[PDB]
Amino acid sequence: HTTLRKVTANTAIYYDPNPQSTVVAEDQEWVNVYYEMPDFDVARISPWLLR
Amino acid sequence: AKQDVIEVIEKAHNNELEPTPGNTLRQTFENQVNRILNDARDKTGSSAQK
Amino acid sequence: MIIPVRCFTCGKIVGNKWEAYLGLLQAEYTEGDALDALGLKRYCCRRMLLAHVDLIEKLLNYAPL
Amino acid sequence: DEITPDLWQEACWIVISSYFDEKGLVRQQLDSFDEFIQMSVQRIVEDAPPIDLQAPPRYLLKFEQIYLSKPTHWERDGAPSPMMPNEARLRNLTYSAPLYVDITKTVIKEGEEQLQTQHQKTFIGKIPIMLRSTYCLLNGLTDRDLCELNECPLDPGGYFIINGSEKVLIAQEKMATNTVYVFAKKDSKYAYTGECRSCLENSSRPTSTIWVSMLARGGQGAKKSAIGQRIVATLPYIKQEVPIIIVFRALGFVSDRDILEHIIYDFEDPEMMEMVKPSLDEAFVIQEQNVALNFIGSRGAKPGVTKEKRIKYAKEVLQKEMLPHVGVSDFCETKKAYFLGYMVHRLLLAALGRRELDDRDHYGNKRLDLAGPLLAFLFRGMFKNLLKEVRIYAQKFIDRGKDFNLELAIKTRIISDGLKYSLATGNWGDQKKAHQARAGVSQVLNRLTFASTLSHLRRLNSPIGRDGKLAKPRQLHNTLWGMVCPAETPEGHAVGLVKNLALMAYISVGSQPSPILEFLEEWSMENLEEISPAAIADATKIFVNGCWVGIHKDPEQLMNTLRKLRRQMDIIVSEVSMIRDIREREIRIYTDAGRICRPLLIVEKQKLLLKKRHIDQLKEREYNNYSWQDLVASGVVEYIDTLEEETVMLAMTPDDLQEKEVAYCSTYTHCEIHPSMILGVCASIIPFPDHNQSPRNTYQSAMGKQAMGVYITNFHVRMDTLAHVLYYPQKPLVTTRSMEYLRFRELPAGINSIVAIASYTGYNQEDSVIMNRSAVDRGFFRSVFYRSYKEQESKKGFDQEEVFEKPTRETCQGMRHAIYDKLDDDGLIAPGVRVSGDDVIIGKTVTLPTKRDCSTFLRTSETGIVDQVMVTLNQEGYKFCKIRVRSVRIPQIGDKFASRHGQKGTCGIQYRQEDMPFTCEGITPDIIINPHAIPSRMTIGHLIECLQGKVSANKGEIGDATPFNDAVNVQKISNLLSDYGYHLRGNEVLYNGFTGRKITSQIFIGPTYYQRLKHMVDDKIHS
Amino acid sequence: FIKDDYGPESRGFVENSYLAGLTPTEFFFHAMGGREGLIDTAVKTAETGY
Amino acid sequence: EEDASQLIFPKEFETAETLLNSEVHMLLEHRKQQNESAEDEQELSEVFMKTLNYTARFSRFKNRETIASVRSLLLQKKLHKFELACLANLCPETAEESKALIPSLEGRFEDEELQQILDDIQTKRSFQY
Amino acid sequence: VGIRFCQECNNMLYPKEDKENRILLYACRNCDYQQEADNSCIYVNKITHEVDELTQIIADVSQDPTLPRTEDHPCQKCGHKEAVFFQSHSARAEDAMRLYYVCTAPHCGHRWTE
Ligand SMILES: [Zn+2]
Ligand SMILES: [Zn+2]
Ligand SMILES: [Zn+2]
Repeated sequence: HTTLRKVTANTAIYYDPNPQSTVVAEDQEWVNVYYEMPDFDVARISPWLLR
Repeated sequence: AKQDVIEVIEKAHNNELEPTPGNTLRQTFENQVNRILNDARDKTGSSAQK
Repeated sequence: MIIPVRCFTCGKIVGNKWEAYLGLLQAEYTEGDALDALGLKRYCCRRMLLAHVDLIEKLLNYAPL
Repeated sequence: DEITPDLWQEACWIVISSYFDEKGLVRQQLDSFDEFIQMSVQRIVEDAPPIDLQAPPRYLLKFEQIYLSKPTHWERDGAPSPMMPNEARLRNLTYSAPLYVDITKTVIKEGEEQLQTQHQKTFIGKIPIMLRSTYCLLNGLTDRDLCELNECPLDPGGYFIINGSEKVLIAQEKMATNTVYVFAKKDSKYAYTGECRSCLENSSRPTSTIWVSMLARGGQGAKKSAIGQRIVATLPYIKQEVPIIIVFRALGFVSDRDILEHIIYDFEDPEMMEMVKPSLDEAFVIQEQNVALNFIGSRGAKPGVTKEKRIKYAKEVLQKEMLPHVGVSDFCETKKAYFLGYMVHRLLLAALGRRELDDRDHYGNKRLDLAGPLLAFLFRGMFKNLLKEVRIYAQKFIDRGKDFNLELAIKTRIISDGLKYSLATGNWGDQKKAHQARAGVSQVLNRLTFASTLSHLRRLNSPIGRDGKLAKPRQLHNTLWGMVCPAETPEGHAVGLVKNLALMAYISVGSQPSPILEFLEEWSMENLEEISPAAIADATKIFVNGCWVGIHKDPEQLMNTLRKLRRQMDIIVSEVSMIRDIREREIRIYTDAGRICRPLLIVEKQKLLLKKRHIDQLKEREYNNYSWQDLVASGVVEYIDTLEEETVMLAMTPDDLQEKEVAYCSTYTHCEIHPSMILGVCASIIPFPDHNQSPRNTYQSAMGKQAMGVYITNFHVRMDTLAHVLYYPQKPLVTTRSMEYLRFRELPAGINSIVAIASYTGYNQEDSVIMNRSAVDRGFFRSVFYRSYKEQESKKGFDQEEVFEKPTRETCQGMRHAIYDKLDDDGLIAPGVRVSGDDVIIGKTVTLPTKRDCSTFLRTSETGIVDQVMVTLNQEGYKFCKIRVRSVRIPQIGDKFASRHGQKGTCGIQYRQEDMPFTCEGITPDIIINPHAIPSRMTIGHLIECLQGKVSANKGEIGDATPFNDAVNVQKISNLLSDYGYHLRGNEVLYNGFTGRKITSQIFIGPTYYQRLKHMVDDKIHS
Repeated sequence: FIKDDYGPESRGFVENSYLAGLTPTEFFFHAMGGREGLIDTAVKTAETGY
Repeated sequence: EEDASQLIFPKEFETAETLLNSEVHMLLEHRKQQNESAEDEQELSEVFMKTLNYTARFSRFKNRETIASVRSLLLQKKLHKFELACLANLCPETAEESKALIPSLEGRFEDEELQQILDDIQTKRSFQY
Repeated sequence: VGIRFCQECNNMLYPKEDKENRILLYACRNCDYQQEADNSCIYVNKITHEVDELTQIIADVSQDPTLPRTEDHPCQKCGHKEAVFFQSHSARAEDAMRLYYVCTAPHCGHRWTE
């Protein structure tokens, strides 16, 4: 039995005002292409994150 | 045996020692040192019997 | 309390040797040299004199009834 | 110049000789009692609350000073005749001294006229006096004077005589006070414990403990999970756990930033900051200080009916009940908060893992309570009750309007009987109080052997209750090195709970921290109240008896100055210890009593401070006005406690630190005088304990106490229920250097024996031994036995009373069939009469409403001759007598004999000299033991001791039994033996007594020291 | 022993036989090992008898 | 024909509720107080004095709050009334001790849960010093 | 990850988000004062917590006599041969085995790991 703790390295709660902001610079390259498809984006999205 | 233990300690000092997949570094080091000391007692003890 | 009369091992007399043993110690003689003078060749008898304690000395300090 | 290694062996033992000559073996017992009777008793009286009586007429009674006189005996005449310690034992009365207190009363009757009267030396009561103490009658007396008083000069004293019974206060280890400890328990609902029991100086109020716990992450909730882990602190008088943050608000730090300032010293570090964030959420709603005080008082033990009362109760609890040691006044809010923040800060380090959890078994975290500290707590019980008795007695008098005489108010029985009760039965406290008592302390002193008596006085007890239960007192810890003997421990279920103090180690008597506190002020030390919290980030914390004195800018310079003062016997006493926690920037100074520490040679720049000149003066220690205290004055040797030993480097011997091919450690701070001092009284007498197995060394500690021998010199004068004295107690052929200090050489408890290890006739199994009948007939192991019978004729009832007279068959109606010719006209058997079987030795009858015989017969059927008869008057004044029956026990097949190490062996069979296996020279071994014991339940030291004994006897020199002396070796001993025409290994050709043909195997024979154990067949069968 | 020492002598390895004699450090370590056996033996009899 | 180990005893005692040694001391104290001062009567019987000392000596709790807390804590469980006072009066150190002394507990109590109950009693019982 | 105090009452500034300007600003509750946050980060949490111990090691351990000293590894910015070394004191890193070196110079206080 393995939990997320044993497989996770670090976690943080970042703030992004708009969905396209992605204040984190490193992940901006890959999140953009994935987020192009409006999956769950039919309405407003909270500016919080649980990366 | 004493020199071998120092060599094992030196390997762990420099991070050269690699832990076994079934154990951690701290426990693995305690296992390797124990065998060296345990083996010496048995080998020396066996020679005493002869 | 006091030196035994004779060696417990063989039976050689050792009580009489105690008086001479102490006298020889104060005469600059070595602990083992005194035993040879008294004539204790066996190590069993030398034990009775070399490592003996005379407790009666301290008991005699107390006054009697 | 310097001590050469070839001379260090003799030099090291010389300094140890001076240490015991000046300090002694019972210095820890006497010192604590001296402190208790000199300052603690005065402090209790001085610190007593004022006595107030009201019902216009106001009476204020205060105790000015306490006067203590030397022990005296008060008979019916009442004259203050001196009471010798020996007289107390014979008369079966407590050895104690009167206690006198000055009482000054001020009375005002609302007439604007204040007048007072002086009561000089009010007979408050009496205090038992430890023997050989400052107030004892045998202090500073020469050996000649002690004999005149029928007291053994070699007896170290250090015990209390209660009702004729010698009692020793067993030291009880307790968790150290004014110290912060963080422990991890998996059973509690919270992850970590911020336990810190805080108490003022010696004791002004009962100890109060607060646990600043931290809730575990295991629990899950809507809001609990979000904040996660929060700190909760439980107050001593608050049933529920209140957040720690709210406490600071109650102190006065309303601002939230101030809370973080006191807890978090390093704002740059964010790891600790995040941990404190959740704790603020619970306390956030409480912003005002008054609300915080209201919040705490809500869950108080006795909440007030009105709202304002809740604030007052919380104010008193935090000010007085909480953290009494840091501050007791009303202007210590800043000081109290800083200590509270430190406890949280200590918790944060442990929670993050950057600080190792405190060790439960660490002796630095445990304090030892001796007769002084123990009796100090007891004295408060009676004194507090004494005020109540005065108050209650005066209460009925005051309301009536008439003055009350003090003579009736003060109760002597409570003070006298209160201390005497527990010291006799062993149950501490007050049996009236509805709580569980403390048994096992103030035990009957073991006078079977001198070594046993010394061990009992230095005996230690592990903590009981939650502290002991949680920890592992039985297991041997590393801190015991040089402080508590590892080998010595009773065998059984209570194994490791009871231990013995190390020979050189002693427990700090105690001192006032005021001189140390004043020292810091004149230096760069700055108090917390002056500095801002930001200055604590870089500076080092200074602690004095657990108090927050204040940080210091430079730790290195202050400690070097502090160390110099300690070595110079300046205002800082050598007893005081300073601890430098470098990894935590904490400097801890402890001055309270109960700290176990041992002397250590100081090493500077890899060079001993002890030079040849110091040893030269010690060699002439007599008639030169030079003692051990001078060594500490010169700074060559100081004392290191467990906490300071944590950060102090040690060297086994100078040879280790002088030079090495590869430098193991180039910075040595202290050097041990000799490692053998770790052994206790019973372990010290064992040669080659290193060669011996650990259980065998522990086993000997029990056997050594059970060994029979001369316990003291003044045995004839005293009367003891059990006392075994050996016919010929002979000092061993193989003796240890430490044996001299124990005085076991003067009073040994065994007789040497030429032991041949062979299986003769198969009459000795693993647990057995074969003796020589002829040797016993010459006095090989014979010993005397003394049993004291006591009886008193008291007028308990007016109609019926006891009397001493011959129970004649006619005048007496009820009697038991026995011979009564032994009794004399006075009903007491005169000395010199042989008594055997069931015989009356003292005549006593009761005049029931014709008299019924109630005499005392012999306890057993052993045949003995009465030695001496004593007739006295008990404390009640009734006639009281004691008689000692002396019997001679000849060793037989049932007696149990035990070597100095190994399991005791019963005498399987006794053989005459002819039947014993004689050697070529005609030396029949006195004792034959089973060779099959040596492998497992015995040690090679027996063979080595035999080899040393043979060389010692042959060469006429007492062998050295130092455990760690490289000079003595098995090969070296063998070479010496070969020079005297003997086998190098000690083997000899033994001719069998029955058949003269040579035995094929060459037996190993040597003079091994042996001792006779108290366990004898005659006692069991005669019962 | 120096801080953070994992050598044979530091951790309780006894390289000296009973005949030769144990070093002062080894004696205490030997006592610690023997103490555990005595405690186990004391409780073993109580539990086994039950 | 009655045995405490098997929970067999006269049916009359079933309705009765057990009392703790410390709690009984309070009841005896209340009886003692009124007799001593409230009414002028003969001195209390020797039996009353004997039990008063027994309760005081073995009193495991200081005040009513500690007694009530333990009573409430044990009431939440299915502990039988006979075991309620017996467990508190005995104060077993560990779960193993209680079952051997109290055979009934072994029937419906596990080695783990009961241990969490005895240790709670330890936190409540107050020591002299 | 850090903590900031307001200038009015010096109290905790919990993270708050506004729906009008769509900007995260650290706002106090009791006092109306609110300040914007430029870090745009609320907090971080390292599950493995592999934090370098060099910052934790204190430079004042050079004078420690108990800590072993080795001249094999000299200080980087001093050249002094003597250098005190020891293992990690953190319980979290107890599983790992590593050595941390500190310059023995009186005032350098340099910490490095090989
Ligand atoms: Zn002889
Ligand atoms: Zn604010
Ligand atoms: Zn440097």
